[PDB]
Amino acid sequence: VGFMNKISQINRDLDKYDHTINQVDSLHKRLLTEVNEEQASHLRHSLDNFVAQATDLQFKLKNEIKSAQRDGIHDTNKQAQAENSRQRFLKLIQDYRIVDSNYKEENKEQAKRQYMIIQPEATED
Amino acid sequence: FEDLGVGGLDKEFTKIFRRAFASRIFPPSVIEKLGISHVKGLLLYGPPGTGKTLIARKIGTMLNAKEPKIVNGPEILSKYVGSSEENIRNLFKDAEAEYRAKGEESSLHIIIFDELDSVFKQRGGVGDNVVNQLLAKMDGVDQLNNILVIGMTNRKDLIDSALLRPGRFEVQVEIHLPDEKGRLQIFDIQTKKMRENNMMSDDVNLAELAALTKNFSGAEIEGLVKSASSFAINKTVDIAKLKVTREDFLNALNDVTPAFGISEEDLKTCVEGGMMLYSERVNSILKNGARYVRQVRESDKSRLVSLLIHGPAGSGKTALAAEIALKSGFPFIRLISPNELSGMSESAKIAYIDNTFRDAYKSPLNILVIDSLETLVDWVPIGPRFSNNILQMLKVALKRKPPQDRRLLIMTTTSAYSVLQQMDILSCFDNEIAVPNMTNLDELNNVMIESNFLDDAGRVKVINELSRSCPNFNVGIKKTLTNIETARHDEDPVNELVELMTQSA
Amino acid sequence: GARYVRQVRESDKSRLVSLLIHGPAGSGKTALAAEIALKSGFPFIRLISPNELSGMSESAKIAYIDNTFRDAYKSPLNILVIDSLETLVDWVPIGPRFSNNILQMLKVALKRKPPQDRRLLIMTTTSAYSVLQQMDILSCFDNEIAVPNMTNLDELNNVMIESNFLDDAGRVKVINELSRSCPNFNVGIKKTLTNIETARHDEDPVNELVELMTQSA
Ligand SMILES: Nc1ncnc2c1ncn2[C@@H]1O[C@H](COP(=O)(O)OP(=O)(O)OP(=O)(O)O)[C@@H](O)[C@H]1O
Ligand SMILES: Nc1ncnc2c1ncn2[C@@H]1O[C@H](COP(=O)(O)OP(=O)(O)O)[C@@H](O)[C@H]1O
Repeated sequence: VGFMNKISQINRDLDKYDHTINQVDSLHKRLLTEVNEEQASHLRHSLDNFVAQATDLQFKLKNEIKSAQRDGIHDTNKQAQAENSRQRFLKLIQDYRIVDSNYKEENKEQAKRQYMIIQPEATED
Repeated sequence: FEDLGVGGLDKEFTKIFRRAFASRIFPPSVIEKLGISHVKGLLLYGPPGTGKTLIARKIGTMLNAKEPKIVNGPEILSKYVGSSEENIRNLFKDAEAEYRAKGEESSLHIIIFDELDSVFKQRGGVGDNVVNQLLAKMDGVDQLNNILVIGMTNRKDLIDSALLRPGRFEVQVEIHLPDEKGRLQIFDIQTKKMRENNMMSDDVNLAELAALTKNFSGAEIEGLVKSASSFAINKTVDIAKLKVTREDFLNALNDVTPAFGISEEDLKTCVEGGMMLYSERVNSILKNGARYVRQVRESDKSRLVSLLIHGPAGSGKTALAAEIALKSGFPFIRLISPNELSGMSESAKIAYIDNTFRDAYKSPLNILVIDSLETLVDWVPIGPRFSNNILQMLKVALKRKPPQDRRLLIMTTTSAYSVLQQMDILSCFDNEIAVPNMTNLDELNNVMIESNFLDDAGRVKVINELSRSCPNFNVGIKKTLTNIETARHDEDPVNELVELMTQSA
Repeated sequence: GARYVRQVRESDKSRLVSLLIHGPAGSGKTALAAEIALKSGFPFIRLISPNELSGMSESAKIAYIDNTFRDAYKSPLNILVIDSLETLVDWVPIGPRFSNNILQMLKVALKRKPPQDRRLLIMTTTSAYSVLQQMDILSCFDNEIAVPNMTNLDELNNVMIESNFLDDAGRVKVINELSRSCPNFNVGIKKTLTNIETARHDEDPVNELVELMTQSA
């Protein structure tokens, strides 16, 4: 009965971790949109306080999934539960990677956009 | 070799003796029959305060040379035209005179330059004239083979290319820090007046003392011993038996601060507020740090690791770095923060940083921490503006593997993740730790019991009020601690603490 | 590379040749460049890298570079290697800012014929091909090698066996697991080596490495 409680804990945490990835995705897209207005431009940098928790949940799921798979060595059902958690966590990792890559590819294009043109009049010295 | 007062330097004397004196010891009949000239220059290099002056001095006495003539680098310069170099010329006069007069039976002369790179940079101003003057004379049209010149420096990679040719500065030698055997021998040599004259107790075991002192430079051991003896005698004032016991040694050892050792004081200051585990994360973070420390110490191929910790502002990030450092026991520890660098000029900052990098490569084992990045880089978002050069210094630094088997761990912290990716610097770092701030009420409970804010009634009521009021509590620890103190030293905890705490989240 | 070496050693007219090795970061360009250089026997070989150009001032940068070219003319056969052009010059994207004079110096230098029929070869490396196109410097070079990443599991197994990290069941387990865990696979060798070594110490079995290999891609 302890083990099933642990697996429920894993399930609930994986659900939040998915949620945070999706929130982060939105934070990306609106940071791409709005380049102009000063203070709100700074405001989307709260994405930091979305990234930190993603890392922490990653480290947690790391440790508890390792403990669970160790615990399930002698029971096939426990092992099945552990493997399901592994599969789902791997999928999450894949989602995170995809989001990161897409955002990197998009940040390059905006960078190319801005300076591939004649520029504001020359600096001071 | 070791009959004379120099401990730990063994290979160096075999090499130097073999190359330098093996052609001045035999009768001139033989070596003349051999037809070989004499080495006429020497460059030994190393960190300061390692005993270079001493070795240079003792060499002359071994050969029964004339008394050494001494000069130091920057003093050569004068501010009139061509006298800055006249001084360089003056030094060889007596050797010339005695050579012309006597001939081949003259007695050897010795000259010592100090801080050679201070003037003699690569050529191509006064500087070219100085370098020229030394070249034309060190080996000129007229033969002069009864002289020897010794060179002392810290940076070999800046001297002009021509002085290092076979004929001017033949033998290049390196002086490194003493090993354990070096420290033991150093103690043995230094404590000779005490030993024979019988004013050291029999309880002190200098081998233990040697083991206890790591990265001590070899000069400061003298400081230790003289301080300990002075301590003992001052404690006495009786002439029964003036004995120096281990307590003096322990006291003096505790007092002194080596140059290449732990800088404890600033780290203790960094963590002045204490480390209380108000939640579960703290344990995990510290475990991570310990893990990485082990990985550095035990491996062979991973001679360097870069580790980043980041999180929201005020999350208390730097303290964790200091804590991880202090619970490790490595010999070399230093801290770079904006605090030191404030007020300096740009060139000064780059110099400071780069010095602070190079020193570490010497020691076997090192950890090095950086306090904040956007601050050092001079970021300000409107425009934006920042200094490119310092950025490049750091960028280059964070890839340099230690030149030899020495080992290094680099720790750094920031709050502006987003900027760093937009900078395209993020590739420096292998692994990351995150530090989010508190979003719970029980955590408030843990901290306030640890701070002992008030009696249980106030505590319970405030947690109840914030439970019923603030549902999505979210702030860092800084404001929590300062707000708690403000409420304590103010009146009526509900009147402020609750209100402030809502106003802050 | 060997062909180019032979070509430069024996040809009356071809006194000067310039190559470009480019590829994604971590694909491991410098290693190849050094390997080409070593197996030629050319008597004068010397290297420029940001490693040496650390913490001096700009005038010093130019002076040092100039000297390093000048001395090369004074020998019959020579090879020079240049590391991370786009980094000697101080490229940083926002603005974008970078130093001009060094770029110009290199632009001029890479075209100069050595005097009296002496022989020179130049290799240079970069990881930012696009910006090189943008700055309009790409004219100077006669040819271009390309280095891609590793992209198949069998290659990874080759790497494991060269490291002698694998066991016999271990390779099967890891290879199959990653075969179904990752459809597309592309990473730099540098990271691969780092990963294998960090995996060799703690939790040697397949798991740590598997999720780490994912954690690379
Ligand atoms: N576990 C802890 N959580 C939070 N603060 C702590 C903790 N332990 C100690 N502190 C306190 O945090 C302070 C040191 O952290 P520090 O001032 O570097 O925070 P920071 O967020 O890095 O600062 P800044 O907001 O300027 O970036 C000290 O008052 C220290 O006692
Ligand atoms: N290896 C050593 N053995 C004995 N004494 C040393 C050694 N190194 C330094 N010292 C002591 O330090 C002083 C010599 O200074 P030194 O270290 O030669 O100056 P620097 O290294 O700054 O040129 C002397 O008192 C000398 O006895």
